[PDB]
Amino acid sequence: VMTKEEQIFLLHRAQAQCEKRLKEVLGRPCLPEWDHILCWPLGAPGEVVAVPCPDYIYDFNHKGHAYRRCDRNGSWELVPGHNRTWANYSECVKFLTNETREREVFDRLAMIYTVGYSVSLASLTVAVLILAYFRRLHCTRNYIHMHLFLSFMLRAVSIFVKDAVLYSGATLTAAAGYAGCRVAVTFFLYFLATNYYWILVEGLYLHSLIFMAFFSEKKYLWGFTVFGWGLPAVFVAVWVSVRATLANTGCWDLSSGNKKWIIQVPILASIVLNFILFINIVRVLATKLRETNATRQQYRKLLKSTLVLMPLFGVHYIVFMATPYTEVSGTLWQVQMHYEMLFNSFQGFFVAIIYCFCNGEVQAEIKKSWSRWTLALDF
Amino acid sequence: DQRNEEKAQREANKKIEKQLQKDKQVYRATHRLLLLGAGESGKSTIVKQTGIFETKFQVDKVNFHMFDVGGQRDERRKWIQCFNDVTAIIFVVASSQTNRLQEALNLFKSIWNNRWLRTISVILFLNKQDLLAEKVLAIEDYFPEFARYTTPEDATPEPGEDPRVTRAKYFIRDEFLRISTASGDGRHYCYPHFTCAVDTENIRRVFNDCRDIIQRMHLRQYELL
Amino acid sequence: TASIAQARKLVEQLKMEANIDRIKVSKAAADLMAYCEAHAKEDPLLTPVPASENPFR
Amino acid sequence: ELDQLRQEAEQLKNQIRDARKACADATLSQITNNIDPVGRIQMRTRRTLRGHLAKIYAMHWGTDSRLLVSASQDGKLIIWDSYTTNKVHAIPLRSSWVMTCAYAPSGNYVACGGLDNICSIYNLKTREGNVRVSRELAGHTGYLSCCRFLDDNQIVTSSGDTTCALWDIETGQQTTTFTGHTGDVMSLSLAPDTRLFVSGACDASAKLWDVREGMCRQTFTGHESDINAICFFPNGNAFATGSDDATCRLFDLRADQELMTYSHDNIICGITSVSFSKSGRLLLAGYDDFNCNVWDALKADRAGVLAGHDNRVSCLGVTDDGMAVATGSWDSFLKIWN
Amino acid sequence: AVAEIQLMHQRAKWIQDARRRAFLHKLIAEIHTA
Amino acid sequence: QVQLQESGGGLVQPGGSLRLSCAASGFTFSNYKMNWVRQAPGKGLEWVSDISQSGASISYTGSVKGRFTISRDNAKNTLYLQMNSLKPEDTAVYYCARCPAPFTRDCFDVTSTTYAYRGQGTQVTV
Ligand SMILES: CC(C)CCC[C@@H](C)[C@H]1CC[C@H]2[C@@H]3CC=C4C[C@@H](O)CC[C@]4(C)[C@H]3CC[C@]12C
Ligand SMILES: CC(C)CCC[C@@H](C)[C@H]1CC[C@H]2[C@@H]3CC=C4C[C@@H](O)CC[C@]4(C)[C@H]3CC[C@]12C
Ligand SMILES: CC(C)CCC[C@@H](C)[C@H]1CC[C@H]2[C@@H]3CC=C4C[C@@H](O)CC[C@]4(C)[C@H]3CC[C@]12C
Ligand SMILES: CC(C)CCC[C@@H](C)[C@H]1CC[C@H]2[C@@H]3CC=C4C[C@@H](O)CC[C@]4(C)[C@H]3CC[C@]12C
Ligand SMILES: CC(C)CCC[C@@H](C)[C@H]1CC[C@H]2[C@@H]3CC=C4C[C@@H](O)CC[C@]4(C)[C@H]3CC[C@]12C
Ligand SMILES: CC(C)CCC[C@@H](C)[C@H]1CC[C@H]2[C@@H]3CC=C4C[C@@H](O)CC[C@]4(C)[C@H]3CC[C@]12C
Ligand SMILES: CC(C)CCC[C@@H](C)[C@H]1CC[C@H]2[C@@H]3CC=C4C[C@@H](O)CC[C@]4(C)[C@H]3CC[C@]12C
Ligand SMILES: CCCCCCCCCCCCCCCC(=O)O
Ligand SMILES: CCCCCCCCCCCCCCCC(=O)O
Ligand SMILES: CCCCCCCCCCCCCCCC(=O)O
Repeated sequence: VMTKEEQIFLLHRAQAQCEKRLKEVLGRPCLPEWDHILCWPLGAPGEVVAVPCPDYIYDFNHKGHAYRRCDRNGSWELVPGHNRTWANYSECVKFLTNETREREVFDRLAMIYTVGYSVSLASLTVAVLILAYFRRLHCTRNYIHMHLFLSFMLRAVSIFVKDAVLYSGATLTAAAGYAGCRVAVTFFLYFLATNYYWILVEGLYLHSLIFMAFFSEKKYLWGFTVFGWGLPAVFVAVWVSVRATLANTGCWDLSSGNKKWIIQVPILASIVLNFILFINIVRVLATKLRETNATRQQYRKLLKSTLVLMPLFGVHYIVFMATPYTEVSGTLWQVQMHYEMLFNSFQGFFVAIIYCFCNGEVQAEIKKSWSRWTLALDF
Repeated sequence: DQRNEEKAQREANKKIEKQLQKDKQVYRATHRLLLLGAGESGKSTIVKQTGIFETKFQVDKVNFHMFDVGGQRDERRKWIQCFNDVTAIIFVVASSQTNRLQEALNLFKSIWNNRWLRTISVILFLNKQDLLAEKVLAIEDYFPEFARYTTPEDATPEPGEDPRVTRAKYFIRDEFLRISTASGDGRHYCYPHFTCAVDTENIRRVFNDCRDIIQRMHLRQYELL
Repeated sequence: TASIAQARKLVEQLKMEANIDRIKVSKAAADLMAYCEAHAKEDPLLTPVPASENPFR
Repeated sequence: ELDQLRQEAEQLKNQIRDARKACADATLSQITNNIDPVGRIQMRTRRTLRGHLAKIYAMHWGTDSRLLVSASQDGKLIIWDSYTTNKVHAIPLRSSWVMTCAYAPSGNYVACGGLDNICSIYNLKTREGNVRVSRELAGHTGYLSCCRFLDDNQIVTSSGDTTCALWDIETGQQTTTFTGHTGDVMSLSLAPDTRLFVSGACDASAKLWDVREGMCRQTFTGHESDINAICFFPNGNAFATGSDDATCRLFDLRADQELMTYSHDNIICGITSVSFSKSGRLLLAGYDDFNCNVWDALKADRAGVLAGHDNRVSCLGVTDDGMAVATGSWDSFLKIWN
Repeated sequence: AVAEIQLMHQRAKWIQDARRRAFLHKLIAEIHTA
Repeated sequence: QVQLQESGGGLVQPGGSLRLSCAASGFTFSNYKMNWVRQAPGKGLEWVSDISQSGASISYTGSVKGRFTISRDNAKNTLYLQMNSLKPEDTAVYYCARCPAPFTRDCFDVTSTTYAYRGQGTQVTV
């Protein structure tokens, strides 16, 4: 997008061109001048000088004309009762009405993921406390869930730290060049990248338990932590280096061009696979029920299993995974963004409640711990 | 002196720890089968195809230890509690004097209802199918409910077999299935199969059930089944 | 004649078990109290031991 | 022939019952009215030994109160140092299943037995530096349930073919045999003077054997189900038994009957292991409901409870000096209570 | 695409266009006569 | 001392009727599942029928299903077996057997090898 500095550069170039035109030239016409918007030709005393809107201003109606009448004394007409220069610019400004609506939409969207990532921060700090504390909840299965919950936590804090520089940019030019902005945006698009890789990790782990009878605990434990954390950091590093090579201007908040795909495409290719992994191991679950030495009961159990496996593997993502960027205001964009921000926010709380709180063994441990606590406080 | 002993024991501890971290990997990967069966049935034939006997083999690069209970006492109520950590208990009854099938039903019922054997799945072989074919001409005297029984339509028969013999087969199967279904409670499952006196695919059947058990075990952890 | 031999062995075993010395319960049960009294102080479970002597603390 | 012997046996049993009732002047719960309560014994878990892969079935404290031997079902036999929690020896067994293990009073030998019907005696000397089979004993036809060292050269064994045996380790032959039971014999306990011992079987009877003579003297039938646990009172003139009936019973060798019965209405679970303390005032009983109850052995009241285990408590051992109590369960952990 | 990344880029584009729009509108509003 | 004393029996004709009794002395009768087992001459032990602690769940052998009536009396701790429509092929030695464990569902009492928890037996001949 065009920055404010580029506008001032165009104005400076226009000043240079007008100055060159003044150098070339220099019953009496109106002396030419530059009025910090236009360079005026030789005016006709008493006649309106109509000059078309300039073609180097993005926001101007190119078909309009700006009017200014030079008077019979060789000066520009003043506003009656004022010392300001009378001019007509109504033709150029026809595309600007109200900017409030877009701000209202962004302020509406800005709240629901903040609420979701507050609730999913608290309920996934309690979850990690419960999992870490209890000795008997230590397992290979229950390590990857802890890495998931800490990735949800790092996502939440990378949203809260991200909001600092958006508030600084909005409410409060030197601070755009300063590196502090880039660190925030980097960790924003790092922890978000690693989160979808860790739900792909759990997709692979649950797909590997069923279809591979034997495995090395140490091998998969070491070979999933690397796939989770390390592999996105290479993509991030490459994006950072290429962005600091070609553009290297302002913050890394603004999009540059094709370079935005450098981290977009390796994330999209973690949502198709994860969806295929979803449909595969709800194919065998129909079989496993059917093979139970033999209905509505099987249908209800399959429905339940689906509804407790759809937040985990993020099935909703596949609905809106491939969307080409659209207009800022419109039907499809608002439908998409309102749907996505709600489910992306409450996904944390859902994977908190369904798995950590409602697990049978976890409830049994809570019951046993409570019984021991009551016995301890018995005088 | 006080330091030398407190370094020697650290090195002894670490060596034993490394040995247990090499043996744990073997222990957790190898599957265990208990071949518990009646004396009448051809248990020795199944083994072929001191107190306790041991078989060690592998199928599809998966290790299987199968343990044959040999010269023990008939009172099973004490030593069977040592067998609550096996991967599967294979139970073989010969579909053949007393009512040995009734004793088999009682034994299966007691194993199934046992408190400490509720987290173990049982694989079931009905042996002597050829003898069942041979008994169609020479049974129903001990079972008054055989007359009031119809062939389940959802089980396909095999060509050449006499439908009366397949009716007997499915009746014998359903006798175990009723007890398995009623008192199961869904924690553990039972797997009935057929086998001849001479057959070679039975081992494959055991493989095709043992993997299933392990898969269902993981599905118990995720609260899916 | 094996079962009647076993029966005779059981009868003779009961005869051996009958013809023994039997001490009064009220007398014999006081020796246990005397024993528990005499060996009260030496017990490390009845009385908790300070951490300087107890090697597990 | 059978009538004149069975009716005579019934008469003799009635004579024994009448002799017991004749000597039953007063119960133990009557003459112990003016006894101070033991209070609430709140023991604290000090150590946690974590080396075993499968469930731990049996253990036995040594006479030095320093080392303990633990036997699991994974085929490993591990010797633990109670203080530093260092594994001292790990021995791989030829068979997988173990039901008994014993540590010699001198500390030279460790014996192990299981379903394999082969009792392996291991010499801990090892001047080469590696464990080796000293000698294996194969003279049983059932399963080896319990074994205990009298001394270096003699070992008593209990089998599941209704018979007990006494071995000679040097020769490898049976010195004598004990044929009095009519069921599976679960466990036994040796008196401090190693002169007499009692054996509990799955016929609800306990036999008192003479080691040197080779005959049994007394039969105690006070239980309703199979007797699993048995432990001598520290003076050697009494012992407590734990059956599947969920009640503990205290027997006397001179009163020739029970002294007291231990029971609680909220406990319907089986008894797997009992052991007295050093003084004998406390009796520790491991039940099937995932905790160990501390019974007052003269008042029949619960002092406290050891609810540290998450699975069935299988074995319980008390040191000779009463300094610690170690419990082993099927969660593959050894809890050392202070 | 990822909704949060799309939101971030669109928001940044909007703010940077808003600054230019506000500056240009202010300049024209002062110079323009109703 | 756990002791069981079976009572009743005698020589009967086919088509008659006969009852049995089982005196349970020395144990808590109300918490044990019990059953009837028989030994046919020249044949191994076979299960006849059983009865739970409460008496709700009742099961019989297939051959004698609907022909015999088991009844448990917890008031006088006595087990009663009524036998109607008698057959010349049902002659055997009867064993009033007790299950070893309390508050359970499983039993192991088909042991011919001197199983200690059965009575001495009674004779029924037709
Ligand atoms: C795992 C950790 C190391 C990842 C860190 C990623 C971010 C925070 C790092 C990686 C590359 C770094 C940038 C590399 C180059 C520049 C240009 C320089 O003129 C200002 C600092 C700045 C902008 C650095 C700021 C911090 C930076 C953006
Ligand atoms: C400090 C700045 C650069 C941010 C760094 C963020 C990342 C790289 C850090 C923050 C938290 C860290 C993790 C904290 C906990 C664990 C669990 C441990 O068993 C393996 C390492 C692992 C997985 C760490 C790896 C690196 C990690 C993911
Ligand atoms: C180069 C910088 C900027 C990023 C580095 C990212 C990668 C290479 C780092 C970050 C987290 C690291 C991992 C953290 C935890 C473990 C578990 C351990 O048992 C093996 C090493 C392993 C697997 C580390 C390997 C290297 C690792 C994956
Ligand atoms: C399976 C996963 C790892 C595949 C990931 C492929 C990624 C790394 C590849 C595939 C398409 C590639 C992009 C294709 C086109 C361009 C335009 C060019 O002007 C800048 C590089 C850029 C933006 C490439 C960057 C790297 C890229 C995004
Ligand atoms: C976006 C979300 C809602 C899509 C969910 C798609 C689900 C409901 C569909 C897609 C593929 C379907 C499966 C396709 C194949 C089979 C095998 C058949 O023998 C049993 C049904 C079963 C297992 C289907 C169950 C329902 C199923 C899993
Ligand atoms: C896997 C199943 C259940 C869902 C299928 C999801 C995909 C294939 C569907 C659902 C919604 C579809 C999108 C709907 C709207 C648009 C906007 C249009 O200008 C380009 C195509 C595009 C982007 C469609 C492409 C395909 C699409 C993304
Ligand atoms: C299993 C792995 C290899 C599958 C990889 C599939 C990748 C390469 C494909 C499948 C769907 C593709 C996307 C489909 C639609 C669009 C919208 C378009 O305006 C930009 C490209 C983009 C975003 C594509 C990028 C590449 C893409 C993500
Ligand atoms: C979970 C990781 C979070 C890491 C937090 C890093 C936050 C860095 C913020 C730096 C702000 C510097 C502001 C300087 C002024 C400006 O240029 O805006
Ligand atoms: C495993 C993923 C690897 C991805 C590697 C991506 C490498 C991108 C390199 C971009 C270089 C751009 C050079 C521009 C040259 C120019 O035209 O000025
Ligand atoms: C998950 C919640 C998403 C909520 C999205 C709300 C979108 C509302 C769409 C309203 C469509 C109305 C179209 C105009 C109809 C008319 O002509 O009156």
